[PDB]
Amino acid sequence: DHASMVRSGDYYLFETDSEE
Amino acid sequence: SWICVEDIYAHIFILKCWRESEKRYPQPRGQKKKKAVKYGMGGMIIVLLICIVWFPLLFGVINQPLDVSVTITLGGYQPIFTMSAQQSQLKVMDNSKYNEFLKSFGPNSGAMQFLENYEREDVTVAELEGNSNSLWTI
Amino acid sequence: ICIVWFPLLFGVINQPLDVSVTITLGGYQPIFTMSAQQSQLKVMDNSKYNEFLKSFGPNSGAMQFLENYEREDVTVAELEGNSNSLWTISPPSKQKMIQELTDPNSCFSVVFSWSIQRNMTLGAKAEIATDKLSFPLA
Amino acid sequence: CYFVIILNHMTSASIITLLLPILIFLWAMLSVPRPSRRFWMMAIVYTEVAIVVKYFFQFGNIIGVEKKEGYVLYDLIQLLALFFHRSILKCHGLWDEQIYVPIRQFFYDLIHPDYSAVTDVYVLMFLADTVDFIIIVFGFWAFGVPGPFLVMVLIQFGTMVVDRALYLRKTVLGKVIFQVILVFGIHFWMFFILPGVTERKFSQNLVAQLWYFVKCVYFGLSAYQIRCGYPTRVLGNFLTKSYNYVNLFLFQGFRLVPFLTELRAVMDWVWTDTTLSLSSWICVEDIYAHIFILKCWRESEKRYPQPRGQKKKKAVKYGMGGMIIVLL
Amino acid sequence: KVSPPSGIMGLYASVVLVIGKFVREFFSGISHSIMFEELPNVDRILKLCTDIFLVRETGELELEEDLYAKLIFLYRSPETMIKWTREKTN
Amino acid sequence: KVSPPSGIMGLYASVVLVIGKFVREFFSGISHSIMFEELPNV
Amino acid sequence: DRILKLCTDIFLVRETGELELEEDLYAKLIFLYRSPETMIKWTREKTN
Repeated sequence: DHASMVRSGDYYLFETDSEE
Repeated sequence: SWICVEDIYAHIFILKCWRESEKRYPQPRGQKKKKAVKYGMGGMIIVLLICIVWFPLLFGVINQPLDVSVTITLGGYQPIFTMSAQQSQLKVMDNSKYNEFLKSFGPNSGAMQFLENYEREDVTVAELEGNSNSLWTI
Repeated sequence: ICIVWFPLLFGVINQPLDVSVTITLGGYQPIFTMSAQQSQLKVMDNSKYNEFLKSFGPNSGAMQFLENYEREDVTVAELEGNSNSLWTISPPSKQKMIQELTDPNSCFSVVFSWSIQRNMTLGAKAEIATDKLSFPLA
Repeated sequence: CYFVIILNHMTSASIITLLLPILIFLWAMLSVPRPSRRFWMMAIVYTEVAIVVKYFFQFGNIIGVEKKEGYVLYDLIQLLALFFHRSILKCHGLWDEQIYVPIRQFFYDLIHPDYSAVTDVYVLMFLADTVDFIIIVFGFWAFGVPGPFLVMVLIQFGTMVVDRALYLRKTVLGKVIFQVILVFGIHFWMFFILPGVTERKFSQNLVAQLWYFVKCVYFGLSAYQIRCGYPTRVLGNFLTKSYNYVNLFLFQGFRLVPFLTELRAVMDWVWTDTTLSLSSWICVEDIYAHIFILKCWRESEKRYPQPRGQKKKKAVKYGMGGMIIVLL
Repeated sequence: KVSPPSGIMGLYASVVLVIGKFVREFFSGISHSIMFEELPNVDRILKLCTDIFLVRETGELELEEDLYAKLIFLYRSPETMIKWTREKTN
Repeated sequence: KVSPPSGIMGLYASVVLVIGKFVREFFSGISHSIMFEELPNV
Repeated sequence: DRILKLCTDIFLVRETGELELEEDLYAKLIFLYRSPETMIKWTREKTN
């Protein structure tokens, strides 16, 4: 769903990986 | 505290209304935003803006003289000549005579276009016959 | 209420000192002129003012028009008999008049006019009040 | 020769010196490699016929086809420039090389070319349009509270909006159609309506002359953009790729215009294939602008570091303080 | 040809500039008010406000104070508001 | 009876609307500034 | 630099036309601005 997925943010998006 | 509670309640209610709306009329995924609603909202904003800035920038009958009068005097004495005319010695220029008027200024350099602003009605003449009406009684 | 409302927050009787009438024929010297000052100016007697009030008894709808006034803001002006000044147009102007009266083609105008000079230590909007009417003749 | 013809037309409001620049803006600047010899020959013989005809009427109107006085200087310079161009084309190898079919084929190969040297010149077009807007708004003090300048600035705003619209969609047919409409509209409105209503002779209104000149410059820029083509990346902002004082100050000045930034965002959103509501678009643009300004300031403070808490230099402190004081 | 009978520019310019400044508020300060707009499943906060209103209607003011404290602390920390307004999918 | 001697509506309406907009700031954007007001032991 | 990176990726994806990635990145950015602590954790100095 558009409205369901547009707000599917959580902590695991901003991990300390920075995989370069 | 009362004002804070009322503000919170109003915003939460509006958000709840929008949530229920987007639940009742779902859209599958990121396909597009329908051109109809986009054009509608864009044109609405455009017309609103142009009405705010532009509409504040939005914002003859011919007559003939009934009486004419002339007075000539010498210094600070009683006028030597005075004469008035009304509706009889007031000649409206005959159409043919008005044409001879128009071409009479042929050899003129730059005063013809000055009179071309008028017609054969807003230009008349006033006759003043002979002697002065009143006496000269100094 | 002070912010929205307070921005929405925001006679002496006189008598005319001079009266004058002038009747003239077309564009010549006035045939009649007469002025009155403080002697031929009658203030209506109270009893006579009552006979004035009931004189318009059979009138339909002009009584309430005058009920706005009192027995002081309504006076009368007497003009005795002959004209004060003479009638001194030139004899050729006399001929011009008498011969411009005979022609049945054009018309001829008779115009009456009146002026009221009213001002004293008390100041008004305009010191002079003047108006005139014009007529053709049979 | 383009400029001399445009000047000859700006100095004389006749109808022949009007027929020629239309062909300039619709036929010359739209041929693919270079204007053909046919157009140059037609322009030469047209100037010849114009000079001959203007000569005859010296023996014996309301539109002002000719004044029949003074000189024919501009026609002479026009003819000399045309023959100069012809001669220097013949010096090289450029010279020497029922009616619906040719125009159809021409416009078809223009819209569907074998190859397209894509390039972006939209910023120059917008600069010309905003200079024209400055001229048309400062004309309020001098020429056409007045009536004509109102619809003038209205159609100017409309043409700028629809031009940005055409640019976003990267369409070419729309651009040529808009060019064809706009050239006729501007020319007819400027040389058949303006000089009459609340206006003296057009040859004496300097503001209208400069307006027409910059509008011809815009026409040329648009014709060039059509001739080359459109690239595939037309989304990024015009001045957000340097992170310098020039970019920061020009960006602040651009944001200082009252009704330009939000109008830009709305116009970009309404003609872009996206999936966000208007509120989300505005939020994204706001975030991007603030983050860009912060990035500029970070790069600045990186390039000109200061050791520690020694002081704030008295010069800049006094400058900013006095500036605030004089402003207040 | 007599025609029958038929400062403010400064006020116009001023009101236009003021309206422009007011319009800018819809585009320059939106990123600040994101913690209070993008909220799914606001049912719990609406529940809490309705309980506050109902308790105020009844007259048991102690529960009113407790619920108001809870709501204030909710709006006083974004992380617990995220934890409190999850989608609740089961 | 002569009495002795004794545009702005637009300015009034405009200033009233502006003052209303300013008053709204005390009621529409208060929930935002809660993280900086309800503070004990400052 | 990371937030500017995310915004540039949003713009580039919008230019291309793969709107699903646009939605994902917009969700990520919204959640970034929806919590200050993860924004602090996300905008560290990155000194090495």
